[PDB]
Amino acid sequence: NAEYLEAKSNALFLKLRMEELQVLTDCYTPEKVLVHRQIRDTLEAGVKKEKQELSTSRQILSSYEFLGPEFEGLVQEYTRLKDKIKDNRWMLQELSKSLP
Amino acid sequence: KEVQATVMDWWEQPVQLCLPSEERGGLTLRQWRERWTVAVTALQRATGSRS
Amino acid sequence: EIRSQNMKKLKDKSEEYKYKIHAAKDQLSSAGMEEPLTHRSLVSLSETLTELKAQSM
Amino acid sequence: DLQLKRKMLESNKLQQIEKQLYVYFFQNEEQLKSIVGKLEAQTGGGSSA
Repeated sequence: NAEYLEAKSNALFLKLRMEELQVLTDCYTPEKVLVHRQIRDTLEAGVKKEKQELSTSRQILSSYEFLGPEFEGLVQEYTRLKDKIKDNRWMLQELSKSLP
Repeated sequence: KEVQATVMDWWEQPVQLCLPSEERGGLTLRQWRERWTVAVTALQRATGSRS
Repeated sequence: EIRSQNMKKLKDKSEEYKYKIHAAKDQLSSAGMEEPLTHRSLVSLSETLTELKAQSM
Repeated sequence: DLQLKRKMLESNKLQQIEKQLYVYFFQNEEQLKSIVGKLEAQTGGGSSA
């Protein structure tokens, strides 16, 4: 009984493995493999370019962050004021077009 | 479970959506697939052939 | 006694499977298929590029 | 599950070609235009300029 159960378990495992390998042979034909290679090369070139840009930008931001919280408050205020001026100008332009 | 995952990859072929901005003949792959799907659907409507 | 007979059939089938698995491994190698060229590996690589553009913006 | 999906690919030739479309996209643009154009011409549409 012990021998029989062992033989049954081994046969089921080998069937499963055979069927897996047959599916992989159907999926990756030489033509497709070539395409997958082209796609890799484009993706790899993109990953490399973006990793370099991220590294340069992170280096510049680190120089401003060194001028303290007070500067950041000033920058926030400046930015708020520029945004309000831009909104008011935008409102004046829209009232002139309506003089029928 | 691993074998089931492999069967799934074979059926969906996910590698086709990996480069969206690539244009060939002035259109993206998606656009081409869409064109294909519209054409296949029009052919199936003409050819009474109710799928 | 029935199980002993069935065990003989199972051993023959196991030998048949081992033979088909070798033949399939040989066909995949001739097609130049490497691991990084798989759907799963290439998707994984595209997902890494999107993540990096988001970090750069 | 494998027997059902293999059968599905052997019966439907149009689905097989769909699955090959991305291959044509990266290797042969002319073929892609041709394969998609043949399928569109067959569908009569009178384009006005």
